[PDB]
Amino acid sequence: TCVNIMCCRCPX
Amino acid sequence: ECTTKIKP
Amino acid sequence: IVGGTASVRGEWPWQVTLHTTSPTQRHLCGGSIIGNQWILTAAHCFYGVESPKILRVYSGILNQSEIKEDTSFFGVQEIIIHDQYKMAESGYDIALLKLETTVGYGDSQRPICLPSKGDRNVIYTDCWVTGWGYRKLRDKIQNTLQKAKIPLVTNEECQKRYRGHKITHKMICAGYREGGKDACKGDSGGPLSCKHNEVWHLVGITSWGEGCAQRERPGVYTNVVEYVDWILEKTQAV
Repeated sequence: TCVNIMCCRCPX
Repeated sequence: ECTTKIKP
Repeated sequence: IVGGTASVRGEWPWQVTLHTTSPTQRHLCGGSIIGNQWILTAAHCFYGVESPKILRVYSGILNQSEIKEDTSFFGVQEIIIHDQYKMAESGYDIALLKLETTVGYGDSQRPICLPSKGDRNVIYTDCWVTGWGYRKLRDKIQNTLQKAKIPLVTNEECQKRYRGHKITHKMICAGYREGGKDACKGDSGGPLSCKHNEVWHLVGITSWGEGCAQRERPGVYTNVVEYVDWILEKTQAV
């Protein structure tokens, strides 16, 4: 959101 | 028709 | 999906689109039909989802269009998270939806086979990842389901590009060292499907990755063969 780039493809 | 299958 | 092309109706009959209804109705995650009442998706899709009553599973969809208020859907009776799951990066990113209704199979919706524990000695050459997700970072949800062919990398090579993450036996990676093709926001929970020897197999669940289609940073997927027993535990229960 962008807090974690390892989660750019997850919702959120 | 799959070797590993989930019975309905 | 970054760097992908459009699928045709019938090309990924096991791909579902998972919607939530509150506050809005939006696309949330991918998922794969694996049995006549069972969707296999990612644990992380349900952060702050605390009731299955707000979930709609849509099968046989090509275009995110196709849906509105009178379109058929499957209600989700039960959400099954892996009991050891904390976060994507940490592993165990696997979850089952037990649907209320029974899925009728056809040309626009069929199940995909899980791998056989005695076939991790298969090296898969022909793998695709599918989804309605972003084509780039800072995009929006796609109308038409996208596809992208992607090469598996070995977990040894994956570990080197994710220094400071434990790349476990139960994860598997796929991407072009070039970069350029990958999943992105919205594709998570989607399948990673590999054709081999006539048949399609559900090899990975899109779980996490550094950015999207980034150089030298392949996507990380739940390695489904390491959870077949876990899947059979929940879906064959007495």
